[PDB]
Amino acid sequence: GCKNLNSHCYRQHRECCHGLVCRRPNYGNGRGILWKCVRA
Repeated sequence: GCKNLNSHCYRQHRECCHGLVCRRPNYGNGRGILWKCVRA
């Protein structure tokens, strides 16, 4: 099943549900550049 919103995903693939896209957050912290499925 497709991943939901804010789903921990890599910039490599993109198994996000229809409407979402794998993109990095605006600002979080130093170590921890994890991409999440955002509402495109």
